[PDB]
Amino acid sequence: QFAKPEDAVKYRQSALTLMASHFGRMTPVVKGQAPYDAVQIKANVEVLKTLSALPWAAFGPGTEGGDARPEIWSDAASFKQKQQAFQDNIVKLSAAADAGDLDKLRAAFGDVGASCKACHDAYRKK
Amino acid sequence: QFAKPEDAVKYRQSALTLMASHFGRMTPVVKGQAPYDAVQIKANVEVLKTLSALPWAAFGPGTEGGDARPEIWSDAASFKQKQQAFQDNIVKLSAAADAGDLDKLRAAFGDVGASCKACHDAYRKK
Ligand code: HEC
Ligand code: HEC
Repeated sequence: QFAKPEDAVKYRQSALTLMASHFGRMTPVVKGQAPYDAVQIKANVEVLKTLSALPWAAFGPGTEGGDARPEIWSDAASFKQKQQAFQDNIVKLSAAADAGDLDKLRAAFGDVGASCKACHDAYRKK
Repeated sequence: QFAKPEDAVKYRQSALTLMASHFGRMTPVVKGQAPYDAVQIKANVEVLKTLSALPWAAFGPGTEGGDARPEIWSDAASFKQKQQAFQDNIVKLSAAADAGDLDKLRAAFGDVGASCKACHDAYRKK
């Protein structure tokens, strides 16, 4: 759906921004600094699940640009493992939210955050 | 979820970018320039439905900025009508896609596009 590489870059940066916000806005809830409303968190994690599927198709071949490292494209399988692993960490968060289980939510939130870094450390330029 | 107005602006611009892409990528399909695959379009319109709910909460009071016109906030009810009307135009598109009805899809796509403009004409700076 992208006329030029720049369009893919713009898309993925926007998708990732919207993930930062839907993930990060739960930090006060996980920390207990804001109340835990199970229904609200369930709905927010559903949004996050949808968003978290979106960036990867905007790293198609030849879409070098932005802050993406070239290693995304020199080993396709390894980048795919990282995004798939990340989306499965989101599945754990979804299951916790759907269960209304705050302990579960906290653990999964931590693991999701670690997975965001795991990717950044390999694939995002400074 | 926004520390500063600038964060709300960044969010809504990213959400609207992702809507432009999920809407606009169907133009070749509606025109018949690309094949119509009902299952694919159903799934894409589901993404668009999720995205199309997201910008409006990032126009909270005091979030002037970007290319938003101030009239968003001097008549809250009228801006709310426009976003709600738009989301109901998306409902028509969703119903068409879920039915697999290409004629329906074309008509709804046109009406959605008109609704994007209807808002821009009142509420988006040049
Ligand atoms: C690899 C499988 C990634 C995972 C998992 C996550 N992110 Fe990431 N992110 C990645 C890349 C390669 C890039 C650079 C994209 C580019 O072309 O510039 C990024 C970028 C971001 C950004 C900045 C977006 C922007 O406005 O330019 C943010 C805010 C960001 N990423 C956040 C983020 C979070 C919170 C994640 C887990 C919930 C996450 N990313 C996962 C690669 C990958
Ligand atoms: C009002 C109810 C709107 C509807 C419906 C749509 N858009 Fe719009 N859009 C609106 C505003 C007020 C703004 C400016 C936001 C700001 O603070 O700058 C916009 C902006 C856009 C953009 C640019 C985003 C960016 O990268 O800065 C795009 C690409 C865009 N809008 C697209 C778009 C489409 C395709 C719509 C219908 C499917 C649509 N918008 C509806 C207000 C409103």
